[PDB]
Amino acid sequence: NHLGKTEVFLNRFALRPLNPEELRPWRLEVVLDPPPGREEVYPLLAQVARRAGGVTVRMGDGLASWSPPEVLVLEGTLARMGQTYAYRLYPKGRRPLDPKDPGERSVLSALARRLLQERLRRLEGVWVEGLAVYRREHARGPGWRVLGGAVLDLWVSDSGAFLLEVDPAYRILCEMSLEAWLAQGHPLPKRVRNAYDRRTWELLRLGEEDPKELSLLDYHASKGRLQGREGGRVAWVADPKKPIPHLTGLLVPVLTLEDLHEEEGSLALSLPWEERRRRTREIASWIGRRLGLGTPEAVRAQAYRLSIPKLMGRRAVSKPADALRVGFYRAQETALALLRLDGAQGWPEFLRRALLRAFGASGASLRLHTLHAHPSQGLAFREALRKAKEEGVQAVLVLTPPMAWEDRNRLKALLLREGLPSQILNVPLREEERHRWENALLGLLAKAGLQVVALSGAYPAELAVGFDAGGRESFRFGGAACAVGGGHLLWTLPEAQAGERIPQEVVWDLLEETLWAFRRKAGRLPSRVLLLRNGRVPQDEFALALEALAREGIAYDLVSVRKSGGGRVYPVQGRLADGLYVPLEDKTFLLLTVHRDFRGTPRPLKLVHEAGDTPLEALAHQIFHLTRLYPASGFAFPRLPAPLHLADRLVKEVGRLGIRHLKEVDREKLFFV
DNA sequence: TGAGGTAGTAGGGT
RNA sequence: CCUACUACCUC
Ligand SMILES: [Mg+2]
Repeated sequence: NHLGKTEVFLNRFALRPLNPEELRPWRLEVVLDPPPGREEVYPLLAQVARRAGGVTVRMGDGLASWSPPEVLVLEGTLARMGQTYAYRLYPKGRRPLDPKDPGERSVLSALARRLLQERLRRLEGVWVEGLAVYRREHARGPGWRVLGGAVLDLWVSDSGAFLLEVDPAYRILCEMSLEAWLAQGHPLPKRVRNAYDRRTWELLRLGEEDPKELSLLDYHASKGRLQGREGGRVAWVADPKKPIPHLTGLLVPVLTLEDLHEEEGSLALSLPWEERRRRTREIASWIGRRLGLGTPEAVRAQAYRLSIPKLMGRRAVSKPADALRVGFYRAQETALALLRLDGAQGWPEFLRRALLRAFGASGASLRLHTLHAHPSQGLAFREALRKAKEEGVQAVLVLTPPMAWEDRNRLKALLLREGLPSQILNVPLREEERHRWENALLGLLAKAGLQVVALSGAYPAELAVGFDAGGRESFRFGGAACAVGGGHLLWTLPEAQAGERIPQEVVWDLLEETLWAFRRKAGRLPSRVLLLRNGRVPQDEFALALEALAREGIAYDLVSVRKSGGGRVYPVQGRLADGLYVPLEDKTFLLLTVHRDFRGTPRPLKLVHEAGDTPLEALAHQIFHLTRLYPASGFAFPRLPAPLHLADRLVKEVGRLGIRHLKEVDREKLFFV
């Protein structure tokens, strides 16, 4: 059925409906010299849009502006990664822009963004950075300070009305010159900024160069930039590249959490949701005060409390860790090997037992083996592994002191090559460090292929598969996928074959390889699948996949999941509740999969039903439950549903180790967690 | 390498 | 929007 109904506020504020003049922006035409180049045209126009000044943005192969064509710089010259271009703008009249047409709507909103940006630029006595305005001094420290404000946004809606988005944020500013910053003691400025203006850079190094040798220190003097400041050492900055000689005294370090890391105290940049809601309401009211588009009106929305997930081990469990005592769901016979990289010998008693306590409490048996080779023994080590694999060892638990990145990846790849997933557990280890080692054991077992916990319930889709791209914007250069159920997890790696196969073939490739591995492990071929992707890549990339599912007669649902851009969700009454579903413009909605502390504010996932007929609540419900099926955590659930959280980790590990043909590892052994 | 969350910054004329 | 890292917490 369905439960709960609640009302919430979105960190959005409704404003004045667009007036006739805005709905029909002026349409300018751009002429370049020399011609751009097939791929350089779009960004080049964006650049002319800025160069021409005013509330002007790119619309198609030209600009669209809200500023009178007369105030814009109709001619000029701009450079791009070398070549410079002369531009010409020809008013081509006015063009209505239907808000109902997402695509045209995309331009009015772009203009709304430029309009909002323009007001901040003329704001007095407030630090501005893009669409963020910082209006209050929060924390402090030697030479540095922290400002508080909000990242802002403005866009036109379905209805054709303005929308203001406000999300509180903190900014880190240095109040000390690079010369004085180094004096103190601090080191590396990744980027830096002119003490006199705002152009940020990426200082390369400090050159032991020429006092005043035309002139460097004179140039900065031919402007007074240097009067009463003491240009220090020769510093070569950078831009997105010429070496632009400079003085470390006319530069200000751009700090990160690091610089201010070691600190003048603990530093909490997170906000409990009420304080967060409080500042949003306030700043929204403050900006609307000088935006002149009416009073911002908090948009409310209907929310629904989704039914909690029934996480089942052998008995009922509240989190994965608890199955170590209750027993796991179904459990195979298994064997694990211990590999000690320090100087100790066997299995730590409390570990031996915990495993023993977990397995006995479960059905089947376990055997603990101990490898007696050392990675350095080379070939003797490999035969030792081949030999462990022979007697049935399924996964290796590695006790060792913290390992350097590359040593770590070398040991894992080496073991993986002999068909052995491994789990590292850092050796200075006490029995009281319950969380750390119990988590390690959860991983080891998962790597062994054991289904520690499963979902007890009913779901539209029998198989759920998450996809992640090998090239960030497309599956052109391969990628990975993972699938959860019965519910037994498995990974899928692309068909090894190189270059640029067609994207949709790579995708369909992933899905068919997943549909197969499922069958050879469940003996059955799912009747309905839930497909999950990130939204980063097009969608037409899943076309071959979709109708392939058409021929085999299996039903589907394509749902995209965004980690951010979901804004914020606050109740009108009561406390933030877990398992919150919030419908928006349709085919899309919000989901609050977690809320686990009160020193922070939850970040809703934003989803889009891009294909399929299953009802949105039904989608929300399942995607929420998939969230409790990650095996490697045990003390806290991920925000992303298991399938996507797993695939990303798989894509990460693939790159970190150097996987091509993981040929001896079973597909239900989550070697990558 | 224990791992999850919320956050801030790097990153996609001199 | 995505990644990366970092900090801060939490189990
Ligand atoms: Mg792991």
